[PDB]
Amino acid sequence: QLQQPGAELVKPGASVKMSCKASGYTFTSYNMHWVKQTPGQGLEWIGVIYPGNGDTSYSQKFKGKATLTADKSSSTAYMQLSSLTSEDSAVYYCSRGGAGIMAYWGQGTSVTVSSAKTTPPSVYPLAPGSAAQTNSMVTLGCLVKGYFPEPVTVTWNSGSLSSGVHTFPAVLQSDLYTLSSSVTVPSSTWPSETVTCNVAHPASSTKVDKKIVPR
Amino acid sequence: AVVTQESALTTSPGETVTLTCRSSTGAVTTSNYANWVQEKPDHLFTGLIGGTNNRAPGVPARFSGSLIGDKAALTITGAQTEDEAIYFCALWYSNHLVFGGGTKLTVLGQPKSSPSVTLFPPSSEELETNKATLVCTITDFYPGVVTVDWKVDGTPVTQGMETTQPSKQSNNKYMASSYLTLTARAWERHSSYSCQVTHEGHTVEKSLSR
Ligand SMILES: [Mg+2]
Repeated sequence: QLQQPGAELVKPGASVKMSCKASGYTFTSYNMHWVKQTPGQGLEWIGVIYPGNGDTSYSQKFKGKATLTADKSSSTAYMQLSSLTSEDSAVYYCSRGGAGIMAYWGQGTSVTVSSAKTTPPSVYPLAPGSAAQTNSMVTLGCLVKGYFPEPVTVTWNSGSLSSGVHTFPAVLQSDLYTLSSSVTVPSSTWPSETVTCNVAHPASSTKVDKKIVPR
Repeated sequence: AVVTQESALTTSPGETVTLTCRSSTGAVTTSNYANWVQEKPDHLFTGLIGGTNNRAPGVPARFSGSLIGDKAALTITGAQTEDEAIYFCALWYSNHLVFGGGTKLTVLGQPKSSPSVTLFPPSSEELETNKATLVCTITDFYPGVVTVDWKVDGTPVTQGMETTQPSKQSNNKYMASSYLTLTARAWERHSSYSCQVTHEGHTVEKSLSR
């Protein structure tokens, strides 16, 4: 029923048009709503459109910001957002309505409005070092700093280290992403036996292996 | 008009929990076809109730909608661990729809877990760039809310710090990371650094010394 592209990178000032493919039902017999999601405004209704008759209804903050259309032919609904700004970076969902119930939801299209260009990350080993905590297990890590766009992948010792690995969500620092990953191993295994984090950033074809060494 | 929902609520497996939704201008009626939608990890939204009390196809019988006082209600009978998520209500006003702020529902599906905190000093390599990032990883805490406080030479610092939203791990506990960014010179003007994590009223901190 509802397939939407997962992400769109859009430069400030440009326009974006995303789709929402329907399946498993008569596209012409139900409404399609569109919703925007951001942390500082939660979920906000944009508008709705009845493909069967084509009429459309928009919110106040989106009537001149979005255009809902629908292809009765390809069972596909569309939304066009114009003159994008940074305040337009968010996740956009399509949701099928019917008898007052928003029963089905697409997985959302993450729109990223940014000027940043493809940037490889810098990778820094993270060892306990300074006043850490001499215990039984030791937690190591590596900082993947300042890359763009998402994502990046981190594995340890080419994958051998699979247990006790945690990769955190990225934070945006200006217009670049930064994330860290950690691995917890037997204190007797390190520094004794080598531990290396392997980072990849496909978008830039960058690959870097960094060994975690005693601080 | 503004729509209002509780910010957070906690319940246990098997219990009945109720969520409400105000209209700011109150008077929630069947003319708002109150809708309830569930947000789970990785932006997956599932429609639960529509038209005030109509269950969406496929939805569990334990979910039900109704009106309580001047508000709209979502009742979950015999709550299941998988029900821990965020719940949003939506009120229709003839020509437009408005969403409430959503409610984070915690369904105690495993014992409370204290967070494992690890603080990492900036790398020798990063310092060469005149930049210093302290990394504070926080794993295995449950429920999933935590507050992070950074201290330098013993006093709170709220500038140059970024903490990610708690994310759900595979064992269903939660994880988060916090960053303190400094210039190498600022890095050197202080000796002691601390990452303090508060969870369910208890505080764990990790420190290091330049
Ligand atoms: Mg209708």
